[PDB]
Amino acid sequence: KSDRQQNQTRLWLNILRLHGLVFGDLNRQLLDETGLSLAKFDAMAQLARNPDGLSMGKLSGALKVTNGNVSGLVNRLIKDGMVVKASFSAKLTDAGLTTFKQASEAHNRILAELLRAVSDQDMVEASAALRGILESMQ
Amino acid sequence: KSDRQQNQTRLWLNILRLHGLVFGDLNRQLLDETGLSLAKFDAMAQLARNPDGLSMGKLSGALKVTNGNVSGLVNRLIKDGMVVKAFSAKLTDAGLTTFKQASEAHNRILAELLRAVSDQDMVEASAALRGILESM
Repeated sequence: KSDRQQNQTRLWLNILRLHGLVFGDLNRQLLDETGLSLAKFDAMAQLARNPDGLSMGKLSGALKVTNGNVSGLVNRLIKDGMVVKASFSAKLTDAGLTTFKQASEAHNRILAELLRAVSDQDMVEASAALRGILESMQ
Repeated sequence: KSDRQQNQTRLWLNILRLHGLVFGDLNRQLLDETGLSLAKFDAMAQLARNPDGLSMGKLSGALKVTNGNVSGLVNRLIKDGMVVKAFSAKLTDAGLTTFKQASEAHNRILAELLRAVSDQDMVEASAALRGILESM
């Protein structure tokens, strides 16, 4: 293995470690506090940003967590009374938007708590490097 | 709102985004070349490291791919003949031959996804990510 292959192995394993450590706890705590999944919270965030409504494809395209069988994810949200159901454009119910703001508060508190020992410098440097990686992947 | 809160959001969205960009394609391609998914490959890696096997709790705690179902995963690997019940699981001779071929494929496919990415960006991300992980 070259420096480069070793660099790549290491990087991806690190992303997977941080991703897993944050996701499992964020998800389990968001559920306990709010009864919302991270996958659910994620979908609602795209819709709260877009109050004119989003189609299944554009919603799917905007998700930060991959899938949820997107329509099956939307189906759970409709049954929960978060997304309106009277091709489909998805909008938060009035109560979905109230829940979203409370859940948004909870989400950022939980994340802050998970990262509470993490230094600003490490976060700024990880982020500037990951943005560089992303940019060059186009 | 605060600077620190923005940096945490920015970091987490970046992690999600790079994981999303890599995961789909690496999984899809690894499947077509080897018959293995990332989740399967990841479990076999932990087992590769521990030749006598691992309990379900230890395996679960060692998986780097976020799992909702370690028994179901192990069970699929047992139907494949990759893993045997040693409850606790063990890599087979076939599982170890497959895992070795499958690493080459995995590494080459990851290399292709990351083909435009500079060594410097990778070195600095990984150093910062280790800092973060140790802190936690």
